[PDB]
Amino acid sequence: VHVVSRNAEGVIVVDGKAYPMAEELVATESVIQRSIKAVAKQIADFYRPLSHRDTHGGGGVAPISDENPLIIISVLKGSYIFTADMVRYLGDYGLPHVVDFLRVAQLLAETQFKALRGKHVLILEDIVDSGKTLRYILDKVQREHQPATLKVCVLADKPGGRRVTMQPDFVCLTVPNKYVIGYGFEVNDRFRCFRHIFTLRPGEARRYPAHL
Amino acid sequence: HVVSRNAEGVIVVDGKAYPMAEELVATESVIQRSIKAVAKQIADFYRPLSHRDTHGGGGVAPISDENPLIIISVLKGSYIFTADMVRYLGDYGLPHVVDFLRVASYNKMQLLAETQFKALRGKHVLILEDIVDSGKTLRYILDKVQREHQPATLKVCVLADKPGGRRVTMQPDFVCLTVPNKYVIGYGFEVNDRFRCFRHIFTLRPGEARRYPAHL
Ligand SMILES: O=c1[nH]cnc2c(CNC[C@@H](O)CP(=O)(O)O)c[nH]c12
Ligand SMILES: O=c1[nH]cnc2c(CNC[C@@H](O)CP(=O)(O)O)c[nH]c12
Repeated sequence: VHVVSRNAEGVIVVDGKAYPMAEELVATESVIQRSIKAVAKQIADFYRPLSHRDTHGGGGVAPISDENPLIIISVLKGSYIFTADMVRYLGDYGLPHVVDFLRVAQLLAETQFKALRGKHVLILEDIVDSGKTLRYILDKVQREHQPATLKVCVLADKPGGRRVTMQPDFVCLTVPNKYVIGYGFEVNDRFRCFRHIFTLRPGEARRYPAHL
Repeated sequence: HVVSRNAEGVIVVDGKAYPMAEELVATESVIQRSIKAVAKQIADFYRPLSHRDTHGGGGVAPISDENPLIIISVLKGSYIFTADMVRYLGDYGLPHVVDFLRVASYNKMQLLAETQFKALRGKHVLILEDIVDSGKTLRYILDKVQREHQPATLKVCVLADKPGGRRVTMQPDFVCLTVPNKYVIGYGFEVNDRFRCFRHIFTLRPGEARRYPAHL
């Protein structure tokens, strides 16, 4: 499954498509999807037994259900593709959940959910590298929403890039200590649509200097 | 896929019961086939075109990774459709970038979230939207993007067209699926954020629309 080779220009070819911007393949689509689905099962297994504030039936505590679902906050723009795939796997495993979005760059877009007090909240994020983005988001969500519990699921962990303490509760994949592209990962919004994750050729992070 | 009803008259797809569903509209395989077919049409239409060159600060240049097609996806309902469409657009080699805007009705329309792209003048812009029903949401978005960003061209691709719902003239350029004149759920379509994760699209039993009254 997946034919991985190099053409005469030394460029990586996966299933007949060339990736001239890539240094090495990190993970094929088949490996990525198997990893996400495996973590979806872990998430569903962990949350389905839990209970939290009942906002459907007038208190007090009730099981996670369609009436009181797990609250998922997805971080835009980086996590939208990962989130789309993950929620479908969570549905397959029967986890009741709802998704809202926050956008960070500075907070550019706020959540519209306003009843998260005493609720189980899960953040879906693309990658933990330095740890600074999640420290910022976790502090913000805890103080404004006062959730019962706050956990983080990342598609990717780059353990070698840490500047601050940040250990996600759920991790689908471990990536090399290199700039990654594909499956949501980008260079000025380019390359997010790839089905595979690759490392970027050095210096190519400046390929598109013009602001969109 | 196997689509049937159980002994309680409840629709079952691939062993999973959908008690909130009146009818199945489309299976995952039909939806994905339909999206990929539109991705080919979008790629074939835009691949040969050119627009403002912001990479070489020049005049005009072909759609490329240097000057990509600009896609504006309408949150929240379009995020799953968009995730799938962009991967199919990549399969067909269409250079593109995606930003997001969010809209809501109070009925009259209001912007909830603005796009962050600031150089769209003279660019080809494609709106990705979950559904065209009354047409009011897209008339509002198209009028706003046109006057504020001055794009070279402005087109719309919808996952679903509900033809009977029209109250203002609106025919998206690209349509993946046609749905019945009923409330649809699944594959991004929701009842108070429930049911978006379903891989299939269904019509909603009318009594289920106010099942989840509490604000999230
Ligand atoms: O490898 C990468 N490929 C593409 N984008 C990035 C980023 C930027 N976005 C995530 C960060 O903002 C998380 P943070 O570092 O704060 O934890 C870091 N690494 C990579
Ligand atoms: O069938 C449906 N299932 C779930 N949600 C909806 C909506 C709301 N969101 C889209 C509209 O806001 C577009 P508009 O009507 O203005 O074109 C309309 N139809 C359905």
